[PDB]
Amino acid sequence: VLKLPIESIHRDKDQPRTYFDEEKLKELSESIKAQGVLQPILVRKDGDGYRIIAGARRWRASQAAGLKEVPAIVRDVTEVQAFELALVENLQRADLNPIEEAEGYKRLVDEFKLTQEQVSVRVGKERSTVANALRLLALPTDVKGMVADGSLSMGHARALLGVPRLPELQNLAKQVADKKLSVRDTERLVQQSR
Amino acid sequence: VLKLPIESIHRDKDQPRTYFDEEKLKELSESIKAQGVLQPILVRKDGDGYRIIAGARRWRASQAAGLKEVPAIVRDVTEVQAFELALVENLQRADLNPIEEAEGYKRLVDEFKLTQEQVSVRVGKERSTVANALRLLALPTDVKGMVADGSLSMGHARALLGVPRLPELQNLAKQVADKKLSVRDTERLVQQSR
Ligand SMILES: Nc1ccn([C@@H]2O[C@H](COP(=O)(O)OP(=O)(O)O)[C@@H](O)[C@H]2O)c(=O)n1
Ligand SMILES: Nc1ccn([C@@H]2O[C@H](COP(=O)(O)OP(=O)(O)O)[C@@H](O)[C@H]2O)c(=O)n1
Ligand SMILES: [Mg+2]
Ligand SMILES: [Mg+2]
Repeated sequence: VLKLPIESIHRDKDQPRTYFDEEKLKELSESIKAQGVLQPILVRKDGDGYRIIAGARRWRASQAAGLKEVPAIVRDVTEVQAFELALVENLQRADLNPIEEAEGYKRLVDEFKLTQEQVSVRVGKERSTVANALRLLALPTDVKGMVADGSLSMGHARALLGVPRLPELQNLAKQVADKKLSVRDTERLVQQSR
Repeated sequence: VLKLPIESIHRDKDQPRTYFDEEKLKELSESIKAQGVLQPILVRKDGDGYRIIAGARRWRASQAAGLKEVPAIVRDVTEVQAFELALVENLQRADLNPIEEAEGYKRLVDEFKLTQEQVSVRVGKERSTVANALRLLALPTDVKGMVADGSLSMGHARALLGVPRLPELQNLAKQVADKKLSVRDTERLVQQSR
């Protein structure tokens, strides 16, 4: 694994990704300041330096963070194979579900004795994201199960935390998931439970 | 570039991820048979070998594909930092939207002259996934824009391809997105437009 001078790397004009969410890029950059770039970018020799195969976000985020080098693997590949590698890198991934994410933050706090502030800084996420994820874990087992398997979104879950009675919360959760009610619909029903 | 014997690596029992979707794992394995493991797994020295920091799916999928070794980067880190790295690796990523994915497949076919079969094999995706993604691109610009920004899911879009009249298709797409109609609701609506 090389450390390539950041100035020697330029973008792939044939890149599959067009839009770069600004906030997500900033979060990536914060994680880089905390941990460095964990996974080397893939590049190929091109012109006066290297062109990205896979790693445009790591590259841009490293630039924003003011790094002088980025870890890199130099691949000797054709143009068609470079494009296949870019797609494979992006598409062959499975995200943690919201409960797995929440439990991750909880382990850093409970087992490793980090504050929520430190979690936020060390992983590169907003304080609200960390706080909200942690509040999900107060929900009953069946409801967390619905958040985990994606039958309830994070939005749905945030609303349901306002139901005072645990029996009633669980019944409402089932209804929202079963009828596939929108997040706004769910908010209204919680206020009635009061 | 370090290649560790696959049997010398064992799982972190404090890993943040418990459940592995079987089909996603098979897809990962097929991509590995086609391209190898592109991003080295992160490990630390542990007992008589190495424990995964990040890369349990790559490891399992490499096993399933019958590889004898996996590329790895050996980190000397604390247990708390290892756990932070695992979360960062998983959480600090942005997926291609369904249109970007579809356009990727289309470039391999149109520019690089692969068949759909070869795309499927070389990227590790099911034939149905590739075929369905490609069919999305026949939709009008405004509707693709809604699939790209997530106002319409892939399911919604698949239904809308059956609308014969282009004016009617576009109006219906806007209505589905605006009223946040379910996929089943949308199917019914398409049938009486024939
Ligand atoms: N043939 C392949 C396919 C995916 N990958 C990478 O493997 C990682 C998979 O991420 P993941 O969160 O689903 O699974 P893990 O292997 O990190 O446990 C991504 O960084 C993909 O870019 C690879 O290195 N080689
Ligand atoms: N501090 C960090 C944060 C994320 N990553 C990795 O950077 C990749 C981000 O994937 P991405 O598809 O969002 O963007 P690219 O950098 O691949 O263009 C993931 O493989 C993350 O695990 C890293 O190597 N170091
Ligand atoms: Mg990428
Ligand atoms: Mg991972």
